[PDB]
Amino acid sequence: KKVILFDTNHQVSICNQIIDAINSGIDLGDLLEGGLLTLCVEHYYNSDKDKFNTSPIAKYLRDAGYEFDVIKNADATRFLDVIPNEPHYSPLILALKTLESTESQRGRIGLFLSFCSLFLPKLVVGDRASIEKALRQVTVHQEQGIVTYPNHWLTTGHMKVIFGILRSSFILKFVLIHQGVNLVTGHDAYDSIISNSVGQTRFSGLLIVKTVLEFILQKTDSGVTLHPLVRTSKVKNEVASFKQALSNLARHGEYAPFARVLNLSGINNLEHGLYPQLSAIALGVATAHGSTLAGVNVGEQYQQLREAAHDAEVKL
Amino acid sequence: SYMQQVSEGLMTGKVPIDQVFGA
Repeated sequence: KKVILFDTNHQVSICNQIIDAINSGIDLGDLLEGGLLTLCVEHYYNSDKDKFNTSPIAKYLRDAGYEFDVIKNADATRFLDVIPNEPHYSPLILALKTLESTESQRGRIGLFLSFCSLFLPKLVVGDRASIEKALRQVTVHQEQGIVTYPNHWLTTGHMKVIFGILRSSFILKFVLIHQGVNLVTGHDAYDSIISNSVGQTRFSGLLIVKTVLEFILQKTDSGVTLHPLVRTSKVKNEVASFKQALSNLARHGEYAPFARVLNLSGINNLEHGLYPQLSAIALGVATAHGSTLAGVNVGEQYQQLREAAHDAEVKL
Repeated sequence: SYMQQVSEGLMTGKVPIDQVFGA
């Protein structure tokens, strides 16, 4: 998986044109993520390739099989100048010369990346949810006065384009999430928007499983341990599979809360539907405290254990 | 709550799963 970075002495203009093509809905094909990575690199490392290659982001991406193939040009002022002559890029090129040049402005790259970041909290849910959420966030930050997005970015078509770009692109998601988490707390509005989005993205797609896990746990000053009902013979397989899925998730470390969004490996079975009995136990224990588990419906077959879990928690 | 920290730490790998599950 070869990622092409574009290297010129007109990086800002090239980048803004990559944003032009992306926003136009033009399919960049196998250059998409390469283009995206260039943007990120121009933004966070000011196109210093040596500073990037030694970064945790490049570290991780290389550790995940990505190979960086830099295309040095310069004198190239135009994204069109930079695409290989190779004929499987013919339609791309054909579309790109129909591109209007919005003269490169300052902060438009950060503008773009923050916009993208607003789609993250509900990305795994779907386009409707991700986009609705994005719009509500847009109005939030707008009325904060911290940032104003162009209104034509708010049409449903354009936001479907962006949603798509995030879906297809692993690198974009990873860079935005990594920087959301690790980038400090300076004086760049876009970094704080991205940070806020990533903060709202934590455990996206994994909150039900998380809370079920929370509620089959038992606080004892002898450490902390599993619920006794969890340790019956009927629930010997659910606990096995759950422990295994949880280990797989745990592999991903600090990226574990974002593992569903980034589509990380090992998450197949981290889906509460597969664990009815543990869900029953957790909902019981939850009820006994008043609060409840959102998104968890116990079918008849496990209603008994549900009360079995319920009453016993109230007698404690 | 507070245990929420336990579930999350189990999930991020900050808490060994063997502490809570064992063997």
